[PDB]
Amino acid sequence: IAKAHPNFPIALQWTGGRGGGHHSFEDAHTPMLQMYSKIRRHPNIMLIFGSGFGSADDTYPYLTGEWSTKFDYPPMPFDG
Amino acid sequence: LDFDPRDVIKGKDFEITAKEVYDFTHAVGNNCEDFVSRPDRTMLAPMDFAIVVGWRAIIKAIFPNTVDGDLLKLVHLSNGYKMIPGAKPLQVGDVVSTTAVIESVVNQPTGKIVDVVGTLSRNGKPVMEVTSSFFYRGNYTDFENTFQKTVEPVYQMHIKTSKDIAVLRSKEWFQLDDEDFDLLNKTLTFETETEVTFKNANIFSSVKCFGPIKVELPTKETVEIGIVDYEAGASHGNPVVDFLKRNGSTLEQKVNLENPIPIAVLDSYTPSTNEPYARVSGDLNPIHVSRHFASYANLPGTITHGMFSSASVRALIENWAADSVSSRVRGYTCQFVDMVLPNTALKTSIQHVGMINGRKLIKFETRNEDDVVVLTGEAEIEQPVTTFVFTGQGSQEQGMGMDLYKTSKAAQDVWNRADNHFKDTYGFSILDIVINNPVNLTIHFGGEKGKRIRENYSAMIFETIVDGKLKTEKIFKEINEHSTSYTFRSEKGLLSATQFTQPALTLMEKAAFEDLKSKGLIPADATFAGHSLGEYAALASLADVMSIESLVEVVFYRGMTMQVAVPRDELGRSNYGMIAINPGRVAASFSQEALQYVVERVGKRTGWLVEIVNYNVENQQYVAAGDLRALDTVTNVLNFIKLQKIDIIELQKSLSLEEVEGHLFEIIDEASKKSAVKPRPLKLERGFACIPLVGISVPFHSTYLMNGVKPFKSFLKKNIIKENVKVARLAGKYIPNLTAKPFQVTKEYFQDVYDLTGSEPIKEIIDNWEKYEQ
Amino acid sequence: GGQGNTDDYFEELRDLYQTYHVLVGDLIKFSAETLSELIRTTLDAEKVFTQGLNILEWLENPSNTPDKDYLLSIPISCPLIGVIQLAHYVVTAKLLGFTPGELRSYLKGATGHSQGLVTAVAIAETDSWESFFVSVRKAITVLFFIGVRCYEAYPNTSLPPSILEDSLENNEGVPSPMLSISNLTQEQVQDYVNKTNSHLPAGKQVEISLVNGAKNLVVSGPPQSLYGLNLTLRKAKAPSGLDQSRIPFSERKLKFSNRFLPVASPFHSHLLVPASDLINKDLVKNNVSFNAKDIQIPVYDTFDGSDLRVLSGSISERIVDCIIRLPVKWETTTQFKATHILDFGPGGASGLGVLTHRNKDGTGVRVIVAGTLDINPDDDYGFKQEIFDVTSNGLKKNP
Amino acid sequence: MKPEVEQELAHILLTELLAYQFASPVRWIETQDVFLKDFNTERVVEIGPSPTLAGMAQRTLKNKYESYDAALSLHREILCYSKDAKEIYYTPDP
Repeated sequence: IAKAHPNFPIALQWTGGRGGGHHSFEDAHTPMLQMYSKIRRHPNIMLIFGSGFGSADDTYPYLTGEWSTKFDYPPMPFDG
Repeated sequence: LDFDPRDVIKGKDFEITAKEVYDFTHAVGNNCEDFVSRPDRTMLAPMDFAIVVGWRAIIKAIFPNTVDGDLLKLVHLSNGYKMIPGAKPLQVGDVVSTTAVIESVVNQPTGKIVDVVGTLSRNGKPVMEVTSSFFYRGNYTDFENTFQKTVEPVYQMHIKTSKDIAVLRSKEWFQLDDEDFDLLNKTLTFETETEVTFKNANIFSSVKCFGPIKVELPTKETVEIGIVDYEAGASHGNPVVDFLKRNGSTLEQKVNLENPIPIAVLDSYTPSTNEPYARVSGDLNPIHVSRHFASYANLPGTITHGMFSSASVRALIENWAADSVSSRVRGYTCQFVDMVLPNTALKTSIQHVGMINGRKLIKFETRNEDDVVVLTGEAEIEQPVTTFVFTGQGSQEQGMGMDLYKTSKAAQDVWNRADNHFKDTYGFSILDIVINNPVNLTIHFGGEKGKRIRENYSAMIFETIVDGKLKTEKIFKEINEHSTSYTFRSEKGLLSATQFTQPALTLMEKAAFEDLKSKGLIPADATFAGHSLGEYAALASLADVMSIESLVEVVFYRGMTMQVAVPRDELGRSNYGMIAINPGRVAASFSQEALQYVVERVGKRTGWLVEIVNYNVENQQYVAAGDLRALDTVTNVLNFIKLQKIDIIELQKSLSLEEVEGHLFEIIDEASKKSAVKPRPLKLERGFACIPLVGISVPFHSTYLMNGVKPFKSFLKKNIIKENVKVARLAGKYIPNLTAKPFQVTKEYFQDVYDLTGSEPIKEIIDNWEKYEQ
Repeated sequence: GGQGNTDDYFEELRDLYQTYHVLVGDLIKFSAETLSELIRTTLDAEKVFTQGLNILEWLENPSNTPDKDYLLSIPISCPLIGVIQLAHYVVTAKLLGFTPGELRSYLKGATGHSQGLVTAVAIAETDSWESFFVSVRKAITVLFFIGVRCYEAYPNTSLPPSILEDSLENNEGVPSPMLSISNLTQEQVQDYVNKTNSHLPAGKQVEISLVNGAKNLVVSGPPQSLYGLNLTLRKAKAPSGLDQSRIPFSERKLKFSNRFLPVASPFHSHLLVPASDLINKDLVKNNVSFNAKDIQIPVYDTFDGSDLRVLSGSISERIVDCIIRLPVKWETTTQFKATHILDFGPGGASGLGVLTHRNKDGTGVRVIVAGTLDINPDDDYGFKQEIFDVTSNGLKKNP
Repeated sequence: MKPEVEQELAHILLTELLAYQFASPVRWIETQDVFLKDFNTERVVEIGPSPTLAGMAQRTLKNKYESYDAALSLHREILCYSKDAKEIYYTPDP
């Protein structure tokens, strides 16, 4: 989509089955952990990450990429 | 050149070095990554490398002055190696002593041929043999020092009449150790060798034909009886064989497969030169590296060494036909046809055709770039490490094998010889049993034969170990000198009766096996065993311990003795039986000792008989037998504890290993009477874990039957013979079901069997074992 | 770039003798000639090189070229890899008028994969265009003797087709002394090999040879043993087209690919230890010896990732011990800091820099291809031209 | 040793083995193991009318000898005279 419409923003409210309501199987991290790059090659993507947040402490890493560290990955901070 | 063409040639001891083979191989193309590994190890060498050491002797035979010819137009016509059976391949540390002798030198019109044979030995043991066939083409008339010698196709003579044994005894070369012998219904084999000195291409001048004459036994284990010794002069042929061609037949150990099957059509490349080989083999023939001879030879040029081609193709094969193991190859020959030149590529075909002595028979054919043939031959290559198992009772069914009994002469020759013998001894053919399982079989004791047979039935005894008494006890009690008949009953059908299952199973199996043997699918190093019944079929098949007839006599005696030791109801139903068990189902934790803790308890508590009699597969299969009123109760407790999944393992490990005793006593003394109120005609079931065994109602292979062996053991000592037996086919290859260890003649084997059976022969032997010291 | 990245490395020389002939002929001549000289001066190498090593005439007419099983082998190939790398170095140093010394001066450091390492340290001593062929010799000799003293320490042996064919339908190819595993860690395979070895003896035992990534690993051993491992993996496969989309994460089967590399001998194993000593002689038999003072830039140990100037004694010793006996922690060595990377190594498109990027993606580092002139749409890395661009187009920066 | 005294001794051993083959349970576990592991067979043939040992095979092999059989490139093959007639006669057509 983005590649097809480069200038229109696009928000990915990525989220894992661990979120209420409808409930995927995939884990929250791994597909992010392995597609963040493929994403950032398109600046029209505003990234957002849910599925299990209720505070600042619970998400700040996701804001500063720290999470990807423990998985031996470059920090991958999220846009929202 | 005063070599005696008739004498032997002595080579010289040659030690092997990992360097020389590493040189050879690369001089060849034998990249089989098996012949070489880390140095400093005993690495194994190639069959072909034998040439390397036989050469310096193989050809001292063709130099002699009596054998005149020009080494230039000389030709290598063929070459073969035969790794003699039982001898391993060869290694680096293996020093060798070679020997060579010319078998035959014939004088064709087109020149003169020689066929030489070399034999190699390590430590005095022969290791392999080698045949070679050259040709001093041209023209020669020196028949005086010409001769020939060969082995013949072992002939088979099947004797049915009596006017033939006379024409035989009419003979002068058909002499024996004792003319007394009986030569009717006997089968003879003639492994004769012929020698001959010529004076013309056809008109002989001296003829020897010698060789043993052997006889079939009821085991068909041939044995020597007499000797042929035919002597003659001025012959024009060989009679000793002509009287066998039409009279007898050709026991062609070979057999062609039904539908040929190609393996591959590969390609290789000659070297660019021929010097490396020439250095390795010691074959310094200029004909392959120098050009100022090949032109002296009216040749194309510096051709390859044909033997290089032999080795190239043999290694081309080993990888493909033997998946790159060499020890398998035990025979390989090749026939050179025409010659080739370096830097040449080939279409070498491969094709599985025949079988011999349980090993495969391949042919090859090397086509050129013009797709013309140069090499052709064959290879005797072992089969994988092979194993034959034989079933037990429970697999029977109708038509079993009779589909085959119409097909393989080798199997009908068995079923007949068996039934015909029964009919003549006990009065029933199974070929009217298997085809139509009847419910009842009545036996008539008619005239003389009838009496013969009714006593055959009453001449047997259920000896039984009580008081130490070899209790002379009657097998058939309704029988008597005043009787005239008898009846066997089996509500489903007598094939459901161990009385008659055992023998038919043994038949079917033995028959299949001897069909195979007719097809040469059985090695000598193969293994064999059976499951509680196939042991006898296996013994016969592999080792031919005994005939078909004594075999089946005793299997019948056995089926009965199994039958007798339990009292039965109206038709033959009793209160004992057996059951199969899968620990895995009751619990994935259900160990082998779980079966113990669950069976010993029922046994002690109900005082009834239940005992694991076959260790089939661990944690997955164990079969027990004994009192049904206790066996199905053990079934009940298992079907209860699985729906409870009380892991007797978690009992041993959660409880001290003795409070478990009272806990299981409670469980089981409850479940028994919960389950012991069954009626007399007890029915068996698969609940959760255990499975019944119907057709079976006797708990054999448990101590309850220890008493019925001396009867047996004695019958055995009667039927079989220490002569027919041959350890050669037992050591390592037989694995008893009693002793799961391979049959071996040792104190430790004897004590392994004894300490668990506790019988006098073992102990008296190990006491007198020193007879071993002759 | 080391060994085990492509199938036709020799064709990668075509261009250099076809394209850059004017610029690399003298060098390749020097190399091939010193090589034949080694073949002769040495005692027995004349055997292993069955079809010889006259390479120059393998160029003008590929017909004169042997095939892989004689051309893909180590004692015939490894030096050719080294020289390919050296040529991809010289062409640039020239196109910039940079003498080797001048060029080296520009870098923070260097390093190499399984074998390329030597080439790297080679550079570290180059100063001129005439003090060059000396180092060329110093390295090409090392590769020659390595490939040789190995090929006999563990040669190739034809494999029973009973495997060859099954491995094909099994999604694999011709076995080889080393196998690559994807999507899987270093502990799982360690367990698997502990098992597979428990059944087997040392002389057939295997071991992890290369920690390429953190999930892209490589092990070494007898093709037989490696195929056995392959099957005790087939036990655990999960064909990528299985669509486990409808089963939770933890309840899924580990799917991953794996295959043999076009290699001819098991580097970084115990099998080849016996040859190590043998070569430390063949070198001092010659005059080859590397020194810290002579290297101006640091190079790092594929094993420790530490510098070599800093080292107890001889260097070439630690070098070889890292090529044959020890594995490579491509990350422990790549712990350095930079902005740009470029592999003269073979493969290029499939070369080492690719997977390095695959590890060095979110770290703010840019890799290129100094061996091929081609295009990557995503421009996640670059190629040769991206080196010479004097414009801002050349100084491209992934994030 | 002396072939003949040994012939006799073997005749005996065999005799009593077959005799007490009546009550002593069958150590099929140990056999199924030894001849499968100490001799590394490639072909086991269930001569019989119904394939059961085959069922008893590839059920102890897989269950206990999978790591082992893969460790060493084993094409362990199990056949029955009931069904595997061409895998045993070597008479298959394409």
